[PDB]
Amino acid sequence: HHWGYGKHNGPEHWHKDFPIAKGERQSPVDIDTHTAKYDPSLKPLSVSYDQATSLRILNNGHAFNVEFDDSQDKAVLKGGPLDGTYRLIQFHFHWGSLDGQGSEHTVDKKKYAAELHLVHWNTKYGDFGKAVQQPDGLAVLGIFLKVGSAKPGLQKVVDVLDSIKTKGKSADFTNFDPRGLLPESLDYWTYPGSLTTPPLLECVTWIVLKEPISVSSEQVLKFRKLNFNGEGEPEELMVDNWRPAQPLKNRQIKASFK
Ligand SMILES: NS(=O)(=O)c1ccc(CN(Cc2cccc(NCC(=O)O)c2)S(=O)(=O)c2ccccc2)cc1
Ligand SMILES: [Zn+2]
Repeated sequence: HHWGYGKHNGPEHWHKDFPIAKGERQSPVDIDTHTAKYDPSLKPLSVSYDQATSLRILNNGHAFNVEFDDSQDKAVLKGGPLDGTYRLIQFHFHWGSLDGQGSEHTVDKKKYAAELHLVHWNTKYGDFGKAVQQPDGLAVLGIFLKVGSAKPGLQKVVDVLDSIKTKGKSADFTNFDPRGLLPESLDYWTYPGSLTTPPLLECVTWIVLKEPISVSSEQVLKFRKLNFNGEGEPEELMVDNWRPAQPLKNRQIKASFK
């Protein structure tokens, strides 16, 4: 009976194995746009993905991960609220069964159809596993998806999903450029939080972009054809793999923009 997004093993159950689920800096959160304060002091955000080296795509039974070579400073995130250099290790998404839900963060209680998480680790801790034990170990760049026009830079991802339908399947996924998943503006909100999946470690600086990307209904339909189950098991569509908003507690959300 391991964790997931079903009635019996979903977010409201996670605290029994992962008591930090009820902690002081859990994610996601609702971003109240009127309460978030412009912080002039946030340096520029620097997204340097020109040398990114993607390797593989994996269905992990919860989402799919696009994995990168993080054994050198190739694809890095710096600036904004961050001290030092954060290396891109993977990206993944969370999405809904319907276009009216799927994001983890919300904006004035609005749910987007999906949310992209670009996951980076602080190089001062040497490896990802050491980084997640630190309060400043990770920086996750979160990007909302709305349904409208297709995202050209997403299609290579969409077209490989048939080959990783079930849990534990992977495929080679070289030469994929994550710059094709960014919106025009890098205006953002930031706050200290957590992983949104078990083990729910309180190690993340969240950087949530204001501007959503547009994807087509055909693109998100292909996400919803993935499976949570393994091969030769009853089909469970991979949908609604999002944690709802958690209490803000003693946190302030800062805006990079006036
Ligand atoms: N949603 S999010 O952006 O907050 C976020 C969530 C989860 C992760 C990473 N995963 C869990 C993890 C966490 C800690 C240690 C280890 N291993 C220790 C080691 O590498 O020695 C693994 S996962 O299994 O790839 C994964 C699971 C579900 C959906 C997506 C990714 C990163 C960011
Ligand atoms: Zn995530």
